[PDB]
Amino acid sequence: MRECISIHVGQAGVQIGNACWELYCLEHGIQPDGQMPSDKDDSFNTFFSETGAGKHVPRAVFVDLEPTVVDEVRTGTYRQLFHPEQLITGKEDAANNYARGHYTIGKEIVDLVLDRIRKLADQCTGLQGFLIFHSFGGGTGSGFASLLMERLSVDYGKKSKLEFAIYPAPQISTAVVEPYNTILTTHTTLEHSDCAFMVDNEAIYDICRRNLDIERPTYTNLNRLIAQIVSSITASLRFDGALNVDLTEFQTNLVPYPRIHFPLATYAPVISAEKAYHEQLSVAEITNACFEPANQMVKCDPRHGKYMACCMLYRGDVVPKDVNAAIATIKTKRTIQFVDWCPTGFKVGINYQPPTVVPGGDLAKVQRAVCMLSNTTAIAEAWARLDHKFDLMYAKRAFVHWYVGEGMEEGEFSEAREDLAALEKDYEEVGV
Amino acid sequence: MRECISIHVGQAGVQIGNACWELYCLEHGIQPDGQMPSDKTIGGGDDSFNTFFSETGAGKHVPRAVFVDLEPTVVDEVRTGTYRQLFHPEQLITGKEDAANNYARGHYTIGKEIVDLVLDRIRKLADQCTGLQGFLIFHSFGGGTGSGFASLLMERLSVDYGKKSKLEFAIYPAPQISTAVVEPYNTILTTHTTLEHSDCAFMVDNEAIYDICRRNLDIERPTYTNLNRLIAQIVSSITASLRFDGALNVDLTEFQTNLVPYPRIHFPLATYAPVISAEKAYHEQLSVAEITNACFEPANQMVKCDPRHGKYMACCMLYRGDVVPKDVNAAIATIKTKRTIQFVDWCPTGFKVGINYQPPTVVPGGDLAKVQRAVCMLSNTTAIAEAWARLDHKFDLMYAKRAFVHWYVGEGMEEGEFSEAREDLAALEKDYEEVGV
Amino acid sequence: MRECISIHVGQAGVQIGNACWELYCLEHGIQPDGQMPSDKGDDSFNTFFSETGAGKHVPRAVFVDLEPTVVDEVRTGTYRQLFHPEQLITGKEDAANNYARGHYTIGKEIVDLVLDRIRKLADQCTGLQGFLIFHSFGGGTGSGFASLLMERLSVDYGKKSKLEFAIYPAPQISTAVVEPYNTILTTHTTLEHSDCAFMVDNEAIYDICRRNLDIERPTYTNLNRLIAQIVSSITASLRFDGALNVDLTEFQTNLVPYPRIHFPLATYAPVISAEKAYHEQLSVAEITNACFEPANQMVKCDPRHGKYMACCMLYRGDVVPKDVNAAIATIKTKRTIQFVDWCPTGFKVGINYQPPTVVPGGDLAKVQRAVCMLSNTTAIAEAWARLDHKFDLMYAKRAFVHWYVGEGMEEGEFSEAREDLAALEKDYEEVGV
Amino acid sequence: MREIVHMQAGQCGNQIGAKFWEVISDEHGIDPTGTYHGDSDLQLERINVYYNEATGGKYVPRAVLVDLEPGTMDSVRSGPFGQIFRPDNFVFGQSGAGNNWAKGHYTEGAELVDSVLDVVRKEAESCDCLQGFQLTHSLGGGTGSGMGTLLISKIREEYPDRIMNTFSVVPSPKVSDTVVEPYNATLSVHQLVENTDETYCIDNEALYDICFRTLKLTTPTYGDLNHLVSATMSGVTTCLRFPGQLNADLRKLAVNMVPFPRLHFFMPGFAPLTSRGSQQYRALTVPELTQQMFDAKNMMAACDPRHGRYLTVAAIFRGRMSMKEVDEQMLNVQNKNSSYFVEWIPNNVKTAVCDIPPRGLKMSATFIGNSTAIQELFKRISEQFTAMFRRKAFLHWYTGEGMDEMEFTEAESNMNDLVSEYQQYQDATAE
Amino acid sequence: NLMYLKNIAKYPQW
Amino acid sequence: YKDGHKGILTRELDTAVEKESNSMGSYQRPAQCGVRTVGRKKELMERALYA
Ligand SMILES: Nc1nc2c(ncn2[C@@H]2O[C@H](COP(=O)(O)OP(=O)(O)OP(=O)(O)O)[C@@H](O)[C@H]2O)c(=O)[nH]1
Ligand SMILES: Nc1nc2c(ncn2[C@@H]2O[C@H](COP(=O)(O)OP(=O)(O)OP(=O)(O)O)[C@@H](O)[C@H]2O)c(=O)[nH]1
Ligand SMILES: Nc1nc2c(ncn2[C@@H]2O[C@H](COP(=O)(O)OP(=O)(O)OP(=O)(O)O)[C@@H](O)[C@H]2O)c(=O)[nH]1
Ligand SMILES: Nc1nc2c(ncn2[C@@H]2O[C@H](COP(=O)(O)OP(=O)(O)O)[C@@H](O)[C@H]2O)c(=O)[nH]1
Ligand SMILES: [Mg+2]
Ligand SMILES: [Mg+2]
Ligand SMILES: [Mg+2]
Repeated sequence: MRECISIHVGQAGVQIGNACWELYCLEHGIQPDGQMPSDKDDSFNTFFSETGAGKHVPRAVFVDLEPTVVDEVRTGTYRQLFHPEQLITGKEDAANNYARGHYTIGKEIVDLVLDRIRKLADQCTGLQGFLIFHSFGGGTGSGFASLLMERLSVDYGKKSKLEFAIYPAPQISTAVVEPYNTILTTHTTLEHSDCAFMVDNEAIYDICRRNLDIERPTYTNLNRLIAQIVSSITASLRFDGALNVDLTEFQTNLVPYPRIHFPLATYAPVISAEKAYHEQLSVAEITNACFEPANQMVKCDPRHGKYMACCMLYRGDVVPKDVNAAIATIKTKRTIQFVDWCPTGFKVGINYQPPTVVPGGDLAKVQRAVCMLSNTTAIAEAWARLDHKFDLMYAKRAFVHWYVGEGMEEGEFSEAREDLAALEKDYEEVGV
Repeated sequence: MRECISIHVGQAGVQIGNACWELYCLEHGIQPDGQMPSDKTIGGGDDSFNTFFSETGAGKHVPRAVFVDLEPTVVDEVRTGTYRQLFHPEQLITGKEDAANNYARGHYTIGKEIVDLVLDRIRKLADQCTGLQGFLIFHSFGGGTGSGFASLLMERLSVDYGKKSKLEFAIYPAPQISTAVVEPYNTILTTHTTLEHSDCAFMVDNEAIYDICRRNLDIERPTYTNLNRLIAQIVSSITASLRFDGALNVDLTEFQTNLVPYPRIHFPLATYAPVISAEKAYHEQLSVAEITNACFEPANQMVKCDPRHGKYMACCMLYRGDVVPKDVNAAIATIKTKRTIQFVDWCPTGFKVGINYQPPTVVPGGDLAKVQRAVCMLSNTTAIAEAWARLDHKFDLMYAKRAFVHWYVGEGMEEGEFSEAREDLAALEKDYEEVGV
Repeated sequence: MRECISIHVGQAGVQIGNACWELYCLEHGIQPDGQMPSDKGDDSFNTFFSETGAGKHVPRAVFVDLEPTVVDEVRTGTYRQLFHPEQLITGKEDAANNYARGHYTIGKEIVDLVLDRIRKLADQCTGLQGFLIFHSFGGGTGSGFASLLMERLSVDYGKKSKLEFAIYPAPQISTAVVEPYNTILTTHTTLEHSDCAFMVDNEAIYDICRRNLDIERPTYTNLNRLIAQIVSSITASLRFDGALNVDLTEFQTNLVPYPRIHFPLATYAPVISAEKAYHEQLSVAEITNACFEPANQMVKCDPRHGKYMACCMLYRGDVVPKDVNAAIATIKTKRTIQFVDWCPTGFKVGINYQPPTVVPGGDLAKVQRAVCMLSNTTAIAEAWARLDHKFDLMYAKRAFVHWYVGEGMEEGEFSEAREDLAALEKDYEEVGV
Repeated sequence: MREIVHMQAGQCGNQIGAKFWEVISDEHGIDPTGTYHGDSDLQLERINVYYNEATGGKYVPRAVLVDLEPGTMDSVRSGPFGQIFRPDNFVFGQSGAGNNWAKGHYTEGAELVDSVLDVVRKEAESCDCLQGFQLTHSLGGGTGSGMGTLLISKIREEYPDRIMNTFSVVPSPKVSDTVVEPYNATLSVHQLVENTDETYCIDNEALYDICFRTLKLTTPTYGDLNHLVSATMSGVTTCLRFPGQLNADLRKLAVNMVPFPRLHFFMPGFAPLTSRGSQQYRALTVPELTQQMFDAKNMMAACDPRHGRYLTVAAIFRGRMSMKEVDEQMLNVQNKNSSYFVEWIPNNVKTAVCDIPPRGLKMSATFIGNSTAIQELFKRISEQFTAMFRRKAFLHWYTGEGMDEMEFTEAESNMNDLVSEYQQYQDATAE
Repeated sequence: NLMYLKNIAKYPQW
Repeated sequence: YKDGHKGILTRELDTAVEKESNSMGSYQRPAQCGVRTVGRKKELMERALYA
């Protein structure tokens, strides 16, 4: 009954969707053609809808403005799983341009996208949330997801609009107008989003290089680990457990003030199958593994900021006794700084379902797992980094004629800079 | 005993007859030679075919079709086709020359001597029947035999048979797609002379069935065979209640009295759901709510006029398959909650619901998927006034310069017939406006 | 009662008046003969018309200029019998884009006769609300003669509210070279005698008609139609009944802080294409947001660089005061709509029941709701700054001054106008700080 | 389903495109007779970007071969992959441009241009979503430098939205080449500034240096030069042609590489590049590919990039590689050569990854560079222009076939403004 | 022609 | 040699062309082991008593 609908927008979103729907099919025992294998349940209802003959189509919309990636999804092994209309593709992309993805090309696609969202939400009784997977890098991400969230905020009401973002690195960059796209998206999704889980490709590279022992990793590994994150988020909506934390009140237990919906993330039974079973992974061990600056999803040191609230989602044979024995030992550390106005700053949810290993991946089939989500003040450094880069280019009119000529008032950049400056002041007056 | 006579006239009517008699044969198990197959023993006699066929005593099921056209090509193709044994030889009425896209040539000339033959054939097919319910007359508004001869035949049938339900299935001209330049003249004249004789006139646009087959069927190049098969599905969903059991059966007379408010607003809009292909029917649930919500979608109509520019007056749902009146009423409640679907103020209960138990039958070699439930939407909207206005605008432009009038005048139509038809459709538009307000 | 005199001076004023009186007749349905349609308690036309005898409503307007042919389309057109022939005042030689020519010369021979016709209209006026003076700041008879009429009416009629509809010179899309001279020469002599001046340029209306109307060839005609819709949304409450009715005597005291800051900015919403209106029923909160967007402004001046002083909301149609309250609350909670500190409460709403009237053959569509926001923002100092900078680098090497000197204006009035507008800039800076 | 239409103009353009349609037919499995002798479905997945479907299994290149002479057109028709072109888009004159910009632009080059636009209009309206236009020509020639720029102007007037890239061969710094070389180069680049979206400057002596030193070929050969240029274009358009981890089409490259509109003069590169006898001796790792890419002696426009700063760098990698190594390699080169990049734009590197290498190679990588070092090219061209403009030499031909001193000075001042803005953006600091 | 070159140049120098 | 030199870019003008992209090479059919962790007689008795 607790359905949840996913919008994978952008090439990054489509690839992460291809990873996470593989993970969801593995978790719920769904073959790639959409069938259960014989019989030997309702946990598939949050992500799949049973047709009537035995076929389970997903509650996903894969939209991208350029071809070949939706086409590669259509050609790949998950071909008969997806409905043909929910794989929306365009002709010409935005080509790393917020103006192109928001004002010119995205206008003739958003109508069909909203029609598909209307059909999927009408085929839902008790919809919980919208999981929007996009990249802040630019194009079909930064701009078209902004337009989609604006239209969703106009159409729907208090429905949850959780986003997953591929927020850029301090050093690693595969684009030049990336700070422009990020600063123009964090202006317009800041009044339209509910929880923004930002991950950083450089940090995932360090995680899979140091912990998973892969010196030659790729986007497949990155998207599979992000898939593990989002599966740990949505496991409470589908699997029963000791304490269930759903999306409608995760926001209530996480974000204190409305424009601070920027938590980090951490998955930390992240060890390869070679090391794996020599170790004795316990609740306390994975808790101090999560409370580690080197294990975070974003290249920002949490030791430079305070923790406002945290939410741990445990999975497997985990018990509340060592859960709240571990969080007390966490609270009695000098390094883990907490803000003064939140004495009780932990919310945990224990789920009985063990994680599902991917046969072809790199995680070990562990008995227990934990997903930390912390609303820290260390993301203000990342905001300051993008604001410095934006000022450094925008001081001398770099790369602005593309946006202006494809149709955008020049004051939009100034308004976005004002909004991010106000966000920095919000984080500063929270931290003090 | 439940009996209905199909009169196909014009090339469009004959080809639609080709596409629907194959569907009737598939539904009633008649293999194309006109005989029931062997090893067909069953209790009850399987006597559901009397609405379309008539058993002869030797196992041969001759149909009740009045295939007629003025030019021998398409009718002779039917005569030499696979249903050559099936159709009676004195039923494919053919002429020497066509009316040549001319209402006057179809209504006052060479059209008017096969009238007695076709009326004698309708008379024989009528007193063969015992419980005759309606005449389904299939033609096109493009012109020629489909307009002039159809109009004159309906004029003769009105004074020959009385208050029998003469249902019309007409190919209305598309707003942009066209085949003839005298289509406005022919359509104005035939609508003026059949406004007082028809009972319900189901018009369909070729362009509308074109983009339905382009979008929903997901095939790039359909043609008239596919369009006529879809129209055949429409007629089968209309007439299934006279031959199959149902929880709520709606025959033609109950249908007409629950559809038309006044005896000039008798131009309903047809819609079918689902019209989906197999590769997407394997994915979609296709429940009652989905098939009802697909009917009110403006681009899913069969006449190129969106119903958002108007008001619903009376709707008729004809479901087929494993559908329940509870789910039907839930769908009706959802439709009445929908803001863009607005009903007229003088009709609170503007819905006529009818369920038939028999699921729709798919044609082998067709493109429609094997679905277990379906719905036929038959609405009465005042949004057809736009189509009437476009046709009137084209007629005014063509009659301002008196182009093509000499053909009609020479073939025999009086010049004042154009003025009378113009005033009649102006009155019809005024009636639509005063009903809508 | 509650009569109002319209004075259209210059070619732009005459064409705006043509569109305006067409809209007025279609609102108060009156045939071009001036009769009534045989009667389908209604004296609602009495604000702008006068019943003379047996159904001969003549407009309370003066079409005055110095150059012919342009009142002659009115004299020879479809509205040839509506206007009283003495109101249609023409001349023989044009002022020809010269403020000194229109002020200290040939405009002197027409001011007495146009003042006589103004007096004859005001004698029939039993409770005159004020004058609506329609012109352009481009130059000539719309500049000099309008300024002279403003001076003479301020001398004669006392306070007698004198709302001044003006076509401000558009920033880039422009057609005259002596506009930086003529506009500042008008403002220097109109600043003390006018009470509230609606300036609306041409380039912003061109952008509005390009974007919202979805059309590629609008001419001056539907520009004047939009200006007619603006003036109808202004003076609709004096002729139609509504929940809140605002006259031409409170608009000044609600948007004029000091007796120099009287230059508000008029916006309209929802301006919509006739071919595209059925898609969505446009809501009150949305159309207030559309007024407050920095793209629907009818002057090319983005208000995001100037704090608002006060606003008049002018809801018209199917508007509900709860929708008004919610819309103004959302606008106040928005951050890019920053108001000035000394004016914490900064609105005045007026709700009228009569919906706007669509003109057949026009570009707009029938809407059940509309609103005409007018804000007296501080952003217009940038338009004054660019006007003064044009005037400075044009008057640097004494360009085109000899024409004005030969016409009669000496050298000192240019410097006086420049220093007066510089004092106006200093007043805006002192208010904004 | 984006479409690129190719527009070989001039002898140089025709000879280069004859090798271009060889490389992107052997990368798609298309034989000279026009059928599909391929194995993977990835070759037929996106073959419509360059090939119109013909009757049967035939595929016809979407290219308009334009020349004012029949000689090189007959050579293209007689050579390999010469029977693959349609025998309708063979538009050719009967007089010749005589290596004259005036004869190409205001003479019979403007007479055949009506038929050229007719053919281009037909081959562009026979599409569904045109990406744009690809013009191959030489700046120091006739109809390539003249009528080619006229064709650019007409197409930019007709379709001012789609991409239009010009792989222009720039005249050499040394030797002499043509005698009206810098007049033609001047009058071509003056129309290249305000009409094209991106221009790839290719230098024959840079190609000679690469062929003699890296490939160690005793005979340099125009066929080898055109093969290098063709491989560069294939590496440019491989993101449209084949899928990958991180796609970046021509418009994305233009967005990420063109900061200001009159700064679209690029310096191309393609550096899987070794001598033929040492190919099996050398590894093909990502850092070594990056090392060969970021080299001044591998550059293909002369104009030594150490003599200035890079505005932007674009790198398109065709192979089955790791994004971690690619990102750390660009981070490493940016941190090492920090003084050779503009500080006011951080992270001056655009990354594209297409996981289909060309046939034979296992990992290729191509290089595009927008830098201030290209200002030396226009400085030299303006130097010879003013040197033979102060003496009034070889201007009588231009005045005879129509055009004269004032637009000569317009072109010269246009390059002076271009050089000055390149120098300004080289020497501009942050704060 | 040098004075015309310096007259029509957007960024004149030397 | 006017057409060019064979090789020059790659020596092996052979071996056809590779057919596998990254997503189709990685996101394959997930194979599961059938190593019988439960027991044949326990399985059979479970299904029999369940039925
Ligand atoms: N984690 C992860 N990030 C990806 C992946 N693919 C692309 N990205 C990110 O996406 C950014 C590039 O922008 P895109 O997301 O591809 O742009 P887009 O959303 O496709 O829109 P366009 O630019 O118009 O094509 C890079 O900075 C990457 O960090 C992926 O598979 N996994
Ligand atoms: N939907 C559909 N329409 C058809 C079909 N065949 C013909 N038409 C319509 O018929 C019109 C052409 O005029 P016809 O109906 O053939 O004329 P006619 O009835 O044969 O009479 P004559 O003109 O004398 O031959 C076209 O505009 C079509 O819309 C068909 O198979 N399906
Ligand atoms: N909105 C609008 N503005 C107009 C119209 N006609 C002229 N204008 C404006 O008027 C300016 C030119 O000044 P005019 O009003 O025509 O001059 P004038 O009042 O007739 O006086 P003279 O210049 O001496 O003829 C132009 O810059 C236009 O912007 C019109 O029909 N509508
Ligand atoms: N790279 C390359 N350059 C060439 C080729 N053919 C000619 N060129 C160059 O083009 C210049 C002459 O251009 P030209 O062919 O006369 O142009 P056209 O008159 O338009 O045909 C010479 O300086 C050559 O260096 C070729 O096959 N490859
Ligand atoms: Mg992309
Ligand atoms: Mg026929
Ligand atoms: Mg005038």
